[PDB]
Order: sequence, then structure tokens, then C-alpha cells
Amino acid sequence: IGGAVKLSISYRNGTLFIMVMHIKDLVTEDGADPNPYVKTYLLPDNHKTSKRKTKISRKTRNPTFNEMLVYSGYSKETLRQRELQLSVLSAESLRENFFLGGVTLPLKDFNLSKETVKWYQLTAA
Repeated sequence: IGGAVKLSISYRNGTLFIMVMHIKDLVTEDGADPNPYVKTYLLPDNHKTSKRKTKISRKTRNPTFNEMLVYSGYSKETLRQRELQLSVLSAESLRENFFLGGVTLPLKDFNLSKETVKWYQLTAA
């Protein structure tokens, strides 16, 4: 577990925008290059509908995604009662997908009237 993810987070027209830009310095226990993708949830997830994820970036510890994850139909009031749970996992075809690191971000901490671009350190459980 290690590394850091750069995100751009904003809100416009009743929609939350999470831009996954890139990740640096992912590590694996056995030293082989992972196949990272990013998955996010908005928690708590009453209806169990909030999974979003990026494409897989293959064979790299420093993936660039520049992908936008979109959450529609939420008011800021509701969002301030949610946390964004971000996971980085390796896509594996011959073994279980495994956890490379994550970060949980209470959305109340953001100024959702502007765009916030920032680096976040990835951690364990």
C-alpha cells in the first residue's frame, strides 16, 4: 500500500464531477506491475447504486486516467451527508483483483462552489 492520486472535484447543475487524473507510486507485495483501475462509492448508499469506475490502465505503477466519474441527481445537502470512498485495485485475470490503496473523503469538507484539484495519499483498510 502506497502512492497518491490526483483528483479534480466539482459540482454543477445537480451533478458531482470526480476527475481521476493520475496516480503515482503504486506498490505491490510481489513486485509485479499491477493493472490499476479506480472505483468509487458514495457512502452510505441506500439504494446500492453508487459504484463508478475508470478503465483499467495496464502494467503500470503510475497510471494516467483523465477520466470523469459522474454522480447525478444529488443535492449538495445530500452530498454533505456522504463520503466518497475511493479504491485503487489491480485487475487480474488469473487471481483475485487486489487492493492497491484507497482514501475516504467526507464531501462536506469541499467547497462545491468551486473546482478543487488536489493530491491524496492512498492508505490501507
